[PDB]
Order: sequence, then C-alpha cells, then structure tokens
Amino acid sequence: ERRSMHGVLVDIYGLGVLITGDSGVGKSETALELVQRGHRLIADDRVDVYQQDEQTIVGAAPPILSHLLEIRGLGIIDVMNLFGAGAVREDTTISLIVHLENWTPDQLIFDVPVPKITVPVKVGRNLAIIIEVAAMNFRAKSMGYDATKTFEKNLNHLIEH
Amino acid sequence: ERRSMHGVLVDIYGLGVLITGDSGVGKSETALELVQRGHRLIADDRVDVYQQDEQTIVGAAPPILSHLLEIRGLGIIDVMNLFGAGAVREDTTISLIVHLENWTPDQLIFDVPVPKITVPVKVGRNLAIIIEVAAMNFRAKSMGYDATKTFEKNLNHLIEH
Amino acid sequence: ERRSMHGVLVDIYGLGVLITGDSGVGKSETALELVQRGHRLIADDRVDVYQQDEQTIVGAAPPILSHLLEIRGLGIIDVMNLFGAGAVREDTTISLIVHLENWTPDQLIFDVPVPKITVPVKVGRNLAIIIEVAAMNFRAKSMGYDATKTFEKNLNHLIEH
Amino acid sequence: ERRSMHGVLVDIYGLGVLITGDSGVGKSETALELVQRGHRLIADDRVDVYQQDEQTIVGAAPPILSHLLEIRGLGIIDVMNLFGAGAVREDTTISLIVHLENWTPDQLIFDVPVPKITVPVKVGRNLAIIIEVAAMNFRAKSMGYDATKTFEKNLNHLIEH
Amino acid sequence: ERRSMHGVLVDIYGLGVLITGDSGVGKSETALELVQRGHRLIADDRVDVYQQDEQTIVGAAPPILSHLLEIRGLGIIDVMNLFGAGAVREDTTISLIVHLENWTPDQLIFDVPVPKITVPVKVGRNLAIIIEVAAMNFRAKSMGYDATKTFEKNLNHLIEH
Amino acid sequence: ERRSMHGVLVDIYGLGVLITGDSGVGKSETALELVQRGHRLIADDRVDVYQQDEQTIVGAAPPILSHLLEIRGLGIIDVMNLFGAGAVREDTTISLIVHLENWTPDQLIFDVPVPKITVPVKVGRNLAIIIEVAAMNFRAKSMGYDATKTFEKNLNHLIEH
Repeated sequence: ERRSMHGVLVDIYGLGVLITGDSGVGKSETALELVQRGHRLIADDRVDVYQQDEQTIVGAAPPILSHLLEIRGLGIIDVMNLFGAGAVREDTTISLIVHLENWTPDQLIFDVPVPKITVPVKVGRNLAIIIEVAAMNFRAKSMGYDATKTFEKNLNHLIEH
Repeated sequence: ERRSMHGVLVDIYGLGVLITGDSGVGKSETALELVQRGHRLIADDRVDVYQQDEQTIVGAAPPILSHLLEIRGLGIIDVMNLFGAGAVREDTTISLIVHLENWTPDQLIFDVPVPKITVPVKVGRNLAIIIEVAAMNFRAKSMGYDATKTFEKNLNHLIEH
Repeated sequence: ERRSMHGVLVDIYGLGVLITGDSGVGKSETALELVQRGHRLIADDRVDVYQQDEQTIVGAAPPILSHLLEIRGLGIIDVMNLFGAGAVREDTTISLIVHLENWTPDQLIFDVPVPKITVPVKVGRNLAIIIEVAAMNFRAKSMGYDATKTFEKNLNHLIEH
Repeated sequence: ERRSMHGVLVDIYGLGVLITGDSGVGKSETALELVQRGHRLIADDRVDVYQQDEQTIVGAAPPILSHLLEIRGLGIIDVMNLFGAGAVREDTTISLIVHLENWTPDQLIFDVPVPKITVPVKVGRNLAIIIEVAAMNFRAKSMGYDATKTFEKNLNHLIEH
Repeated sequence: ERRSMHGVLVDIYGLGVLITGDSGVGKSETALELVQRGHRLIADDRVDVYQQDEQTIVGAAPPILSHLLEIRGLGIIDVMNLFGAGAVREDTTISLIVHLENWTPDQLIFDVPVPKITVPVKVGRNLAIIIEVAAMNFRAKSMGYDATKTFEKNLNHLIEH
Repeated sequence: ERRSMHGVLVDIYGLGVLITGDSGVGKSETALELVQRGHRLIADDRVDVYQQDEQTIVGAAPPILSHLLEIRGLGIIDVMNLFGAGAVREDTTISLIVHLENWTPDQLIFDVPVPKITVPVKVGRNLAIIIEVAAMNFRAKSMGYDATKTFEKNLNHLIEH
C-alpha cells in the first residue's frame, strides 16, 4: 500500500530528504532555495510514500503537484520552467528527515525508523544551508567520518602534546 | 515631469524591479545580496521616476545617491568600489514592483498600472532569492510559460492515465 | 601571556574577523555559511588570543575545538571533513570584530583598539553576506576607496552639472 | 527588410553579443558555457537580423532553431529544457560582436558600424570568460570607466610620488 | 566476477559517468574540474566493474587508488583532503560513458550495452561542462524531454504561423 | 635592493603565487579567470620583488601597471573597474611559483629557494583550476595533509582487509 504526508521532499546530493514542520515555518521557501542551489525537487506540500523494502521507503508527488511548488507571495511555481530538468526528480528514497521547529533548549527516527533531525527556526539561520550541511554530514558518517573521531583525535593532541 | 519614491531599484536579469516596504523591513540589505549575486543597482532608498511612454516608466537615483547604498550597521556603501562596474546601472524601466510586507493570510498594480506582487517578511525566507524567482517567473510568463499551463498539463495525466 | 573570548573567529578574504554576540544570536550558524562560502574557520565558540606586537593580535582555537563547530540542531561538526582543507586555518590576526546585536536606532574598537562594527540581527538580513561586505569594505578603505570620497565626487556632479 | 548571418547570438549582462568565426572554432560550445553561466541564448549557428533604427540592429533565431543549440558530440540541444527559462531570449539588440580567430601578432566595426573585437583561439584561454569580460568592459566604458583613465591616473602617481 | 578498465569514474548529478580516452587526452584533469564543480569521484585512471543485474553495472576504484587522483604536474592528489566528503563516493552504477577523442567529421554503447557518447577534444571546449551537459541531457530524456520534441514543436510554429 | 621578473603575480587563498612561462602561453588570461574567480591580482606581465627576510620574498607591480592586466584581444584592462576592490592587492609574499610549460614526459625551487611546480599546457586543461588546486594543495601539506599519508592509509586497508 501507500500513504501521504505533509512537508516537501527534496533530493540533496542524491540524498532523499523530507522537510517537515508546522505550516508557515518555511518548508516550501527553503526547498526553493535548495532547488535554486542545484538540488532536485520531488514533492512539495504533500508527499506519497510507498515502502519498497523493509528498510527502504520511497516518496513521490501526487500527479497534479508534479514539478510544482507553492510559495506564499508568488503562488504556484513550475520549477521545471524556471530552472530546467535538473531541478526535478520523479521519485526517490527518503534517507533522512529534517523537522523544522522553533525554540527551547538542547538521533531520532520515524514511520519505519528513518534517520531524523530537528532544527530550530530563528533569525540569522539559513535553513537551506543547514539542510545542505545536514545531508553532507549524514553522508559523511556513512563513510566513517565523524565529529567524534576528529574529537578523539584532538584530545590525543593535548595528552601527547 | 518626474516624481520620487521610497524603496530601492535593482535590475534583475535586465528586469527593472523596484523593491518597496516600510523602513527597516530590509530593502537595502536585500538589494545588497542581489548585487552581490550579480545583479545591478540603480537607486537605493529614494527613486526618481520619469515616465517615457504611456506604458513605459523609467527610474533613476538622485545624483548624490549614485553608486551608493546605506545599510544599518555599515552605513553608506559604494557598490562600484566593492563589486565593480557590473553592480551598477544608471537608469532602467520599472517592469515590476515587489512590496515587502509581513503577516496575515493568502495580480495588483500601481502608479501607471505596473505589475506588482507582495511578499511577506518572516524568519526562514531568503527575500533575495524570492525576488530573483519573482523576476525569473514574471519573465517566464511573458514567454508563455505558466504554472497554470503545467497545471492543466498535469491534470490531463490523471484523466488520461 | 594569552586570554580567551567567546565568539567565532573566521578568516574572510585573508582578514581575521572575530564574530561576537550573546549566545543564540547566530554566530556559529553564520560562520558555517561563511565557511560553506569558501572562507576559513579558525576558532568557534571560544577563542584564545595572544598579542604578537603592540598593534597586532592573534587568535586561535583551543586544541580540542580544532576543526570543529557546534550548531544547535546537528551538534558538533568537523568542517575539514565536510568541506576540505580550505575551510580551516590554524591561527590568524584579528583585524576586525563584528558584534551581532538586535534593535534600536542608528567606528568603535576593543581590547587593544581593534576596528569594530556592530550589526543588528533581524528577519530579512543575511548576516553572512553582511559580514562578507563588512570585510570587503574594511579592506577597500585600507586602499583609499571610501564611500565618502565617492560621495564628495557625486556632490561635485550637481554643483558642476 | 532583414538578413541572415552565421555565428551565435548570446545575451550577456543584457548586452547583445554576436559571436562569429570559421566553423569548428568553438562558437556553439562557448555559448553553451555562457548559458550554463547564467546568460541568455537568442540564436545559434544562424542569425536573422532586422535593423530597427539607423543606429540600432536587432537579431533573432529562425523559428526552427528556437531554444536550440547544436554541439559536435551531443547534437541538437534544447537549452530551455536543461537550464530553464532564464537561458533563452526571443530577440535582442546586437551591441557588440566578437570574432573568434587564431594566431598572429597584436576598435573595428561592421554591417551598420557595430563595436567589434577579435580574440585569438589557443590552448589555455577560456573564451567564455574572455567574452564575459569583453562585455563587462564594453559596458564599463559606456559609463566612463576606461583603462586609459586608470593608466593616466597611475602615471601621475610616479610624477607626483 | 569482475573486470578492470582505464578511464575515470565520476558521479555527476547522481549519474555514474565513466570518462574514457587515450592517455594524455585529459580525463583526470577534467574529472578534477568536475569534482571542484561539486561532483563526486569514484575511481581514477583504473576502474573495477562488477555487473549487478543483467542491465545494471557497478564500478569502483582499486583500494589503493581510493580518494586519489593523479594529475600531470601535481602528481597524486587526495580529493577528500582538498574538497571534503562530498567529492568522493565509494561505488556507483555506470549509466553512461563519454569517450574523449579528437577530430574528423560528424547513439553507441559498450560492454553490456551502456549508453555512450563521444566528444572531440579541441581548443575552446570545456570538457567539464560538456560532460555536465551530456549528463543533464541524458537525464532529461529519461523524463521525456527531447530536442526532437522541441524541434517538432518549433516546426509546427511555421506551418501554423 | 630589488629586482624584476616576467610573469603575473596573483594571490590565491591568501597564497602568493607567481605564474611564469614563455610569452603567449597564457599567464595573463589565466590570471584573469582566477581574478574573475574571486582571487586577488598583484602584478601582471612584470613583477618587482623585494626580499623581506632570508626566507620571505615580497612582490609588487611597477606603479604604472597597478590594477592593470593586458590580454591579447582586449588590450589593457583595469580589474578594479570590472570586479571591484577584492580583485586587487598591493603587495604579497611569493610562497609558490607555477611554471606553465608544454609537453614531454613525467619539487623544484628558485631565486631564494621558493616552492615551485611546473604544469604542462595542452587542450582540455583548465590552468585556472589547476593553479587553484596547486595552491589548495600546497596549503594542505603545510597542515600535514598529504597524498602520501592517505596513500599509506589505503595500503593498510588491503594488508589488513
């Protein structure tokens, strides 16, 4: 079977990232900068997921929404038109989700245990780049590169200075 | 004759765009990122318009303001100095206006019926790119490409799936 | 001797810039976009300064923090890993400081009279580019190019129009 | 009336530039990097000019060639498809022409006295950027900025050192 | 089983592209600009392919060559070091091959019928961008966008002008 | 005392690089792409060096040549005009030299033992990026990152696979 979720599904560095968060927070706008930044859009506002394996989930946009993105202030926008074929992608695996929230103090998952992170929304923060970094990073670990390793490496430096 | 208006007049993709909005909203700052992004500045803070035809209006900066842009925090700035000749332009036609506002719920015009749009200002929104998109888009339509057409095209897809 | 300060120390255009401001304002996030924008990180959150001359001060990161940057939402991040060698620098001279504040109305200095500027934090303002401009500008003056000169030059224009 | 010419007509910085030169030299390929670099394509391989004034000439592509560009190795290419609306433009004024030649030693014009320059083709030369510079420059002069002026300015420096 | 081939295997837009061509032609250098341009390197100079399905082939670098790239003039280079994690990728599917040749006049395939194209090497041609375009294009077709369709569309224009 | 040399002196990543090579090879053109790429020009065609220490040499342009660059096809060019203050720099230390040559088969130094490398000039090679890499690399080593280390690291992989 399949299901539907809110949020926009972009493709960053070939990494399926599903941006989620209470309406108005800035998911469509952020996905627009990401697309403008060379990344691929799959689904905006509403996403149709269809689990492929027991560890791999796929998402896509409902037929009507294809190649489209709404943005409070300009309304519906065809990214294919404005940016060319490299701004859209039919389907993709959701390898990570980013929940855009707001403010408080501070390795989650979701609907079929999928890597998830939550970033706060506040003045002076480019969500587009933070999501770009979030992806680069997630990808970096998969290869073994971790902040912890570098951190353990720095610690030696002192001990053995 | 001629007249003067508040707001900054940038040139995006050869498209005269006049950014307007209550002081402090971020018109000069936004025009600074647009310039840094390769677009041309014509007039900042105050613009002198002089209707050419009955359908074409032109705008320019008062002599003193030439090549200058003020920014709360750094004061007056000469864009010619910091970015070179490609960051400034003497005059230009105002083909579109963008009114930067704030928040509520939701094809206007103005002083000689000129295409106009209003975008809300709120955390997580790169006004510079939204204005860049606004221009690309306005330009796209003039060529026939519309979200509606793509939308009607998607609708068929289902009907004739 | 030496001392320690809060704030992040980036290197922009070979210009040592120390970003300061009440926690949460967005110094680490902003330094992350600057790094992503090709600039070099020296120290994040905490900086260790060691005056070289009576006019030249140097700053560096405590051994553990080396190559690292924390960001509310992704935690500790190794910029060397994500961006390569050109995103980090061991030490550097602090030629300018930028204090990120908020709101009110409106050529300072500090601990060994060092050029300083204060920029307000508010929606619709890319601190990363403003700091980039701040640096370009500071650098421009050192070469004689000033807004004042251009301003005096524009004034003639009228007088001798 | 109208006429037709060989060469590709790109739009750089809103400046109509008609690239010409013996087949195989690299006009289509170069116009492809320029388009990829954010500039607008008007006509490739063959251009249809139609003088507007006695000082202003306009050029456009024959209907079939619209939005297309051939490239030895990939054949016909639709730039609208690959790059979006901002990669094409219907018509434009030819303000400058650049003749791509080869080698020898060293302010021309043409068919209705139009500013013209000739650049040599040889290993280690990015024609795309040289044409970009050629345009920026042509534009810079129109505003008064000239190498000669800067040169006369440098000369004083010594005399009055 | 598996096999080995000459040429470099880059990842462009998530598209496995295997650049081939007589030594000295410029495969490593070109892959270096592509990496510098944000694309991922998998294997340089020598590639180890291992067919996954009967329609899908995979390629990777021999253990020693990992993260490395030789360039006549600088010798061996670690792209991970210079550009960060986003410049390398362990393995990938070879969806297309580009054979860099030279000169003569003018839909091939190879070892398990894989889409292939041949581009000529000659002054005034940025192989990096042509390969970038080659990929965008190959990808564009898979989605239905073709030069032929646009061409048939232009033809109507006249017939029904 | 002081002396003069041929070649152009650019500043890449704050690294003084002196490009040398038989006239016509493409030093000025290459330095033009580097400047366009955000790097700083110090001296073109002719450089005036003045040894500071016994290990540190400085170079600058003769007063007349200041801010200027000649390019076969456009003649003298003022980079300050076309690109802004960030395209020029008064003086700088020459930390590396790159000799642009041509073709044959294959850790030098010079006039006060200065790190030197020689790169071949041939179709399909972006000298601008190779020089950019050359600098990043030289800089990377100074920090300990070497291809050899990564190479020794890869070798273990097999031995201890």
